Amino acid sequence: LDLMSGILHCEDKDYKTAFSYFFESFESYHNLTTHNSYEKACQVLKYMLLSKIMLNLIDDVKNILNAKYTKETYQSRGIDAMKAVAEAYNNRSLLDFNTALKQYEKELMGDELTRSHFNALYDTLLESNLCKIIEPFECVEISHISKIIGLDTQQVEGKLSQMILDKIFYGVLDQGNGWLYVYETPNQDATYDSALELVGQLNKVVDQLFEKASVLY
Amino acid sequence: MSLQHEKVTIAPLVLLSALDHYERTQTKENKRCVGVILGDANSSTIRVTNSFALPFEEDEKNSDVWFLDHNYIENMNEMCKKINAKEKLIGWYHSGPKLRASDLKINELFKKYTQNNPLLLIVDVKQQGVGLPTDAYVAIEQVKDDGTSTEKTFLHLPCTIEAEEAEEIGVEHLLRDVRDQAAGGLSIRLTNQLKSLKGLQSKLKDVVEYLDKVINKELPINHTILGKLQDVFNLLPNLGNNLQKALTVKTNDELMVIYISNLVRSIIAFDDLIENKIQNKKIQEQRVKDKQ
Amino acid sequence: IHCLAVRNFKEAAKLLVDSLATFTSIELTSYESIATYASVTGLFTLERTDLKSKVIDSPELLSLISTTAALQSISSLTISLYASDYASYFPYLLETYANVLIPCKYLNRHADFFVREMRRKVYAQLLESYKTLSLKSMASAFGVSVAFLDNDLGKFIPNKQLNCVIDRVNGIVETNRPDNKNAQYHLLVKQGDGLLTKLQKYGAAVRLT
Amino acid sequence: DDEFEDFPIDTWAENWDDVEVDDDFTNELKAEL
Amino acid sequence: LIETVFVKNIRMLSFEDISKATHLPKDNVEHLVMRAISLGLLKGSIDQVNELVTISWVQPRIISGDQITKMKDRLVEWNDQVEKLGKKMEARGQSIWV
Amino acid sequence: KAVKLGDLKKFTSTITKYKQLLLKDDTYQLCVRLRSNVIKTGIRIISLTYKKISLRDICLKLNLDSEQTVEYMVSRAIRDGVIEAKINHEDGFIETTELLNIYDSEDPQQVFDERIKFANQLHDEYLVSMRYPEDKK
Amino acid sequence: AIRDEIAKNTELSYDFLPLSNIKALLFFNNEKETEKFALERNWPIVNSKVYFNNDQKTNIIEKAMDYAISIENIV
Repeated sequence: LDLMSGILHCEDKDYKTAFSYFFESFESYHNLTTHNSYEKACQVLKYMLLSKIMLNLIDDVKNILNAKYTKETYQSRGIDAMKAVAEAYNNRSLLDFNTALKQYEKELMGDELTRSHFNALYDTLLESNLCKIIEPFECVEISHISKIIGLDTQQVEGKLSQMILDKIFYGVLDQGNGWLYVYETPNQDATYDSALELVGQLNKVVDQLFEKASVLY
Repeated sequence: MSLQHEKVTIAPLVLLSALDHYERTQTKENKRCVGVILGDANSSTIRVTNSFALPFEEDEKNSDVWFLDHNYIENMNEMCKKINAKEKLIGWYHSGPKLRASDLKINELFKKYTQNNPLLLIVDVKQQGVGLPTDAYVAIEQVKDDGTSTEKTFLHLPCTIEAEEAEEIGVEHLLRDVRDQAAGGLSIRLTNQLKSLKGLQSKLKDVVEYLDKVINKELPINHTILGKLQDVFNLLPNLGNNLQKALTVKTNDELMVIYISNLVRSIIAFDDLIENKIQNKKIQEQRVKDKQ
Repeated sequence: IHCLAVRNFKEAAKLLVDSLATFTSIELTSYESIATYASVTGLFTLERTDLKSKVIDSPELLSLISTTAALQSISSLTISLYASDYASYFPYLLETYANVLIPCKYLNRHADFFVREMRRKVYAQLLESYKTLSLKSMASAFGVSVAFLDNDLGKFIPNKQLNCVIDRVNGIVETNRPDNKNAQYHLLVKQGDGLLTKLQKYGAAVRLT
Repeated sequence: DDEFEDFPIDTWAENWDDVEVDDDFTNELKAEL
Repeated sequence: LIETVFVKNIRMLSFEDISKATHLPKDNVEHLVMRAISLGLLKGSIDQVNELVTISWVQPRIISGDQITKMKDRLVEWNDQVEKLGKKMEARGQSIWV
Repeated sequence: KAVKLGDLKKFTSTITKYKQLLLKDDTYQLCVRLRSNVIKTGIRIISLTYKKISLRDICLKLNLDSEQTVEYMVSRAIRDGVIEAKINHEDGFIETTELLNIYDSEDPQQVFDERIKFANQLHDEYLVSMRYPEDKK
Repeated sequence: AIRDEIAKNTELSYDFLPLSNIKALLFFNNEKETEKFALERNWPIVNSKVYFNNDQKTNIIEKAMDYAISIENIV
């Protein structure tokens, strides 16, 4: 029940509750030992690690991997695959994640939830890598970015426009020859917003005060 | 050796005792008056708290004919310790008006009685000055500014007059006829600003006069003073460009804040006027319907 | 509903988006029309993040999209805007204008206001990312003639609604990035002037009395 | 209280801009090609 | 380098001027200023795309008699400016200086 | 409306139509002087939305005549405050510059000074009116 | 008056204006008078290519002091 509640919760992209459910299921399956207890423990380990990954927390992933009994007997090549995906997400390298997925596919395309989630994970990793390569640049060339990421110019341009519209990095794309001017985040000083809210409140105070003055008139 | 000469704090009692001493011994012109500056030390901020008279004597002659009683210092020390053991000798003061020749020489006499480096306190007892009439001068040894033998000379320290609970009460009572207790905040801050500007002008004029003296060779050439002046010139910012734009944008923001605050004040005055008119109308109605 | 009626759409967006979950007031209107109004306001006001979490993924709308042609058209327009489907955006906008705004009551009086701002929103979305877009490329993307696009875009620039300057000699639509400090200062000056005039009038009224 | 008889009353024998309408632009001539 | 900075003045410089005044090639001026900054002579910052070496506070030098007159005149001008500003400030706000 | 659109034909039509009503209010003399402002605002519209615009297109969008008249009007306009632009005779293009950021100069100083003056005098008369009920208290 | 008004207008708008076009812009008739008029306005005539080239209150201090005075005088 806990395992499948976590499974259904993962479809809602909420992972803290999913992580709690998966950890309880893993403890329950680790206590007893039947013929199918090992398989259930491995599957729930995969599910908890998958749920943990999309909310970063890579150090905690390492801690769970280095937990003694988890890596004593419950350690397996599938958990190796998932930890490789974890470290690829840590390094924020789409090439590393793609290599890990292609090499260790047998442990990851199965458990349909894992693959359906890993599609969005791939999108997130693409965005993160496009964020990392852009950080040390001001006027990077689109061709160089495509070479580094290994993607195509059109797809890179579309993804860049999508992230710019979502305000992930405050650069401005240009069609001159493939330049990607990168600008620091704007300031929008809080003093003026506070002053405007003050002005509205004082307007309302003026109307109320004049209403109070009706008895005087 | 203790380096405690960063800050000097004087209670008003020491200074007023200095003035009383000067007016008591009937010192005429050119006759300096000297006493001891009992206080507490061994911290960064040297603090002067109590003083007493000394039988200092000197003829206006060869600087080595100065006379001062040795037994009096220890005799006062014993009685003051009996009264309060928390006040220890931390040097001496002279009744101004400015540093004399024997100041370095006589300071060594107080070396044994004092524990740290003895403290000199100049007191403008006849009040020719405009700022604080007190300044500290700790005798320290440093290399000559002319590239010659290291000299043990005096160093000026920033002296601030500050009172404790015991003496603040008396100071506030005594001058409770001239101090403007109403004053106002912004007005007093602006007055302080103007006083600081006038002090800057006075110090600038003094420096100009000293340079005018040195070009005529009435004084020798000190390379340390000239180097400090050149550093002052180097540190002078150029405004009349990026700094100008930053200052302008900050001033504009700051004026906008001022505008908002004035608007708030005006609306507060509006409510006060409305309430006062309401109360006046109620008072008029009260008198009218109670008379009739 | 009242806020949506009198040209506000700001509070209306929030309250209608919230009310999609708890709507027991069937005596005002059917649930389908409430969904239509909420989708319209959410599209018209919300930013590219709020659209992703309030109008395009809401299960209440997801279960009801395939139930009414008006809802289908509005949802298609919203998903076209969010998915950068700039090719068919204008025909979808015309279909929504024909099927969702004029037939209703609280929206038909605002048929012009909603349509004008939709073009502004799509132009802002297109010109936020690019900085030296060509007029020919823009016209091809929107499936319109270049001259018509220039005529349409010449209305949002003078009022400083959009952010660009049209270089007609070459066709470049080079972008201009403003500083929010300037706009905030102008807004504050205007609001202060209004409040001060109001206060002076009220004070003149009350001091004579 | 003044009647302002010098200035006679003239005899006769949520909104800002948006006084023009775009109409049906369509522009299907682009779709023709 | 130090004497040319102190004579030609100018908070900026150029690679060609340093090369001509130090006889080094225009490619070794950079290392020269590296040594100069590291040893504490100056506190500037290099710029190679456009050779515009920027200079800030320079190591002090013993001041001769002639320099006193210029510094004295600059002092006089500064003091006169300060006095004028003080006079204007005092005259304008005499109603609140209490 | 005619001024906001900056169209001389509509302005002329309105002036001719309501001439009697405009003179009966003794404002027709003032209103005919609006003709220059129509040109000024038209040039402002076609200069805020065109970084580099051909002179022929300026003439067409202004409903006017051969290049010389447009050149004269533009040269008049740029030195009359509005249109911080620049005309180059090479190929008929008015390469207008950007607008200087107003929050970098002394104009906000003047605006805020006027506002502070008004608020302070308002509070002063407010207090002087409030003071009488203090005796009436 | 028309010519000097046009000269004032042109002094700020055109940069690097050829004199041949100036001759017709200023409504003149012959080049010599155009050159004389340009010399009167002190425009350089380099290769017939005219290059035009070309109290209220103390800021901060006066305003701040006056605000302080207005605040404290009424008190």
